[PDB]
Amino acid sequence: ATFEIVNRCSYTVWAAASKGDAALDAGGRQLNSGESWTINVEPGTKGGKIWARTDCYFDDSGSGICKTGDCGGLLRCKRFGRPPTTLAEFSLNQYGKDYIDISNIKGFNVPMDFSPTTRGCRGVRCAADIVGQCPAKLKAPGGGCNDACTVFQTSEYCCTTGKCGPTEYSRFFKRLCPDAFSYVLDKPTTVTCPGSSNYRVTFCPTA
Repeated sequence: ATFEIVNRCSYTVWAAASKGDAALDAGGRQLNSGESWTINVEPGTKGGKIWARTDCYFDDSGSGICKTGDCGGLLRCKRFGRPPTTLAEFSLNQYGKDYIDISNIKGFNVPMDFSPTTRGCRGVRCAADIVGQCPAKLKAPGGGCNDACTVFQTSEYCCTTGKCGPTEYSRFFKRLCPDAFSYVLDKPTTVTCPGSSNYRVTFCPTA
């Protein structure tokens, strides 16, 4: 499957692609404003994620730090990134179908559009100014808007027991982005696509 990752932001982002225990394709790359990076994702990939990292510094060997979405200081991600991270999530070729979504469960850093480039389904988007409107207690100093589980570490926010409800914090993410998961047990906003679809992830799809 092909994923074109486009940075429409006015600032540089460091794209990352992982399935949690391994990089997807190169796993990461710098994207200046307007740049596109095309990756190949193996059919059958389950639990794949793409996100943007901001304010990164890497040396000649691909080791450094990012203010948002840092994946253990590597340019090439093998693991998931440190919150806040808006997430493009996907599971491919799952009994003949692909499943995609955008999640705010790990917070928000960059607005994003996640759409198929092939026929058979619609795209998902979370493009509201979540950072600008972020409740005071969820504001991340490094940038971005943290989810309540990351900040407070409670069974209610983290849905530890699988018995949680919406909260004042999850309702804020849901209000600004109704098409993204706001908490673990949120009503699914997953989009079903034909198996083997191709996609585009656009950072800052509107501005």
